[PDB]
Amino acid sequence: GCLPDWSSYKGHCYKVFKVEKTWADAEKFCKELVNGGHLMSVNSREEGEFISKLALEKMRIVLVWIGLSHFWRICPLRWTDGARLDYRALSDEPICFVAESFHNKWIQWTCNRKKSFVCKYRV
Amino acid sequence: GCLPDWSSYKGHCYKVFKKVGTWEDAEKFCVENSGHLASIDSKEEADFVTKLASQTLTKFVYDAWIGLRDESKTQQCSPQWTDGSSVVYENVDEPTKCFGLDVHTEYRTWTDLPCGEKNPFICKS
Amino acid sequence: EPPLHDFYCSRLLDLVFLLDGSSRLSEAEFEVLKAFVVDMMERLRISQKWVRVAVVEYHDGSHAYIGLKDRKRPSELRRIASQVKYAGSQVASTSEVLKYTLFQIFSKIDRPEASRIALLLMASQEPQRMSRNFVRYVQGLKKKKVIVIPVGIGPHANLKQIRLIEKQAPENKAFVLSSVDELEQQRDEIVSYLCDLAPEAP
Repeated sequence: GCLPDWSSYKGHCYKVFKVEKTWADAEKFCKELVNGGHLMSVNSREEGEFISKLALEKMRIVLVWIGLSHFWRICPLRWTDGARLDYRALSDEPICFVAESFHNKWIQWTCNRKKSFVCKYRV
Repeated sequence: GCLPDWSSYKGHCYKVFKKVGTWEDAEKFCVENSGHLASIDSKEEADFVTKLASQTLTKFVYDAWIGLRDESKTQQCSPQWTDGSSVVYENVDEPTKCFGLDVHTEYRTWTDLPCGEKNPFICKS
Repeated sequence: EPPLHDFYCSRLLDLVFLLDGSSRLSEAEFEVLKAFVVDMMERLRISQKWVRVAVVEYHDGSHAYIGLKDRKRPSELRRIASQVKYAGSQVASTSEVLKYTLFQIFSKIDRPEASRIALLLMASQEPQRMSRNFVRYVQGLKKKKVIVIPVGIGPHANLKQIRLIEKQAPENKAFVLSSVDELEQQRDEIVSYLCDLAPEAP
């Protein structure tokens, strides 16, 4: 299917890294690694379970960075009394996501904290 | 000014309730009192509700619901992935789309929280 | 007593081993855990002037087998660690143990030169009720400069609490292992990190 050390799954290739890097660096690492490569994105339940088995089985990894994050001034935050949120008493820091290879749940996690990850590219 | 059990300020009346309730319920009640969950505009009205919350919830072990939430149709709010993929499927263990005054910072910071987590709240009329 | 293995952290350090005592770990798994504590100790210059060691098995409450001021033979301590009785309780309150660590173990920083580290070996999740003051304790530690290294083991670890800890400071590097078997593996990567947080005897 794919190329050495990368596992193949439905037109895509995944490789788990134990190296433990930050979210923003892990993504940068997946890009300057493979042409059109990225930090793993889960578009189905079966794809997520494939990754977890890959990360848990051949590497016994529990947490991995996923290509999902955002800042609050990006979300549709609205009040209930009508006012328009301009006073951002919310940290500007971004939210990041890790996947757990046990149940496949996604958990918010501090971005600037090293975590093993998973890269993904399309053949 | 308002009801004795409440506190007036800038043409608005607030009050912190020790009794817990989901973000939903908390609002359904604020409305039942001709209002909504507190909303902050100025930094003035902010530290005010901070004191107001600080004075009432003297113990600091609970977060107080406010009137801010994430309208997002999705579990988490990121619409696109890093690879350009549209966020269709999700599996967030527990999405947090309802904000409340962060008690771990003395109610001065806002923290998103699980809507459904029974916390005390703040109403405004 | 001379250095058993080459890995021989010799810096000013006060390390506290907190061992999950819940039944989320079989008896055998607990032994593998206890074996971990011993291995680590075989890689530390356990002296009152270098690396002091403490071992605590927590469950409903906390039971200390070794304290930082226990001036015993380094071999005698590892022997104690290896013989740590198995509780198997239903709940292993991390809050209760971190409270203990903060209000008892490091109640007074009488060793200002050394670094304080709490290796929180956890394999379960305490009921949301005992977690009332969790953050307040973790914060208290941050003030006492007591680094807290959350080590998640098995599929029942808290993760939410682990994350909370790793969020207080970067020094609180977390480790999420698939099982106790991963203790043997990542044992060294842990001692290196643990060691690199301690000063250096001038």
